[PDB]
Amino acid sequence: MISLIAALAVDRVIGMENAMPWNLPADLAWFKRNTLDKPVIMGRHTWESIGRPLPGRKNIILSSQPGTDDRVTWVKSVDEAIAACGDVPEIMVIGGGRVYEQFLPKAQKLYLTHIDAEVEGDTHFPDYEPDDWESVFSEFHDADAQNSHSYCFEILERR
Ligand SMILES: NC(=O)c1ccc[n+]([C@@H]2O[C@H](COP(=O)([O-])OP(=O)(O)OC[C@H]3O[C@@H](n4cnc5c(N)ncnc54)[C@H](OP(=O)(O)O)[C@@H]3O)[C@@H](O)[C@H]2O)c1
Repeated sequence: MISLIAALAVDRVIGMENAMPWNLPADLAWFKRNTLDKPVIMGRHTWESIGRPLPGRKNIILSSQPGTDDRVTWVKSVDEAIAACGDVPEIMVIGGGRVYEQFLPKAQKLYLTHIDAEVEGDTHFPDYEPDDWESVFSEFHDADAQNSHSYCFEILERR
C-alpha cells in the first residue's frame, strides 16, 4: 500500500524556500525508522534538497526532465513511480508538496510529526478530511536541548 510521511508545523506548514523551517533531529530518527528498507517516492524539489540517496531505501524521483544522478531512479509519472516500486507491501511517499497532493487520495495511512511551531512557509500539507482517518497512534515529546519545539508523532489510517 501507499503511505505518506510528513512533518507539519502549525497550519500544515511543511516548508519554506525549499527547506524545512525547523530542526528536529528527533524527527529524523522517526523518519528513518519508518522508511527503512522501503521504497521512497519523492519530488524533484525534495530530491534536490536531500542531494544524495537514502541508504536503506529504493529512491525513486519524479521529474518531467531527465535524471541527473545515476544512483537513483527517475520517473515521469505517478503510475510509473508506483510501478517502479514493485511488489512491496508499503510504498513511502516523502513529499514535497505537489507530490503529497497527488498521492494523498491514494493513501491508506499517514505518518505525522506534529511540531508546535508557528512559522511562515511557502508549502503546506494537503488538506485532508479528518473524518476519513482514524488516529491509531500518538506519542508526545517535549522540547529539549536539541529539539527546540515539542512535537508529537501520530499515525492515521484511512477509515
Ligand atoms: N515537512 C516535510 O515532512 C517535508 C517532506 C518533503 C519535503 N518537504 C519540503 O517540500 C518543499 C518542496 O515541495 P514542492 O511541492 O515544492 O516540490 P516536490 O514535490 O518536492 O517537487 C516537485 C517537482 O516534482 C516534479 N513532479 C511532481 N509530480 C510530478 C509528476 N507527476 N511527474 C513529473 N514530475 C513531477 C516536478 O519536477 P520537474 O521539475 O522535474 O517536473 C515538480 O517541479 C520543500 O520546502 C521541502 O523542504 C517537507
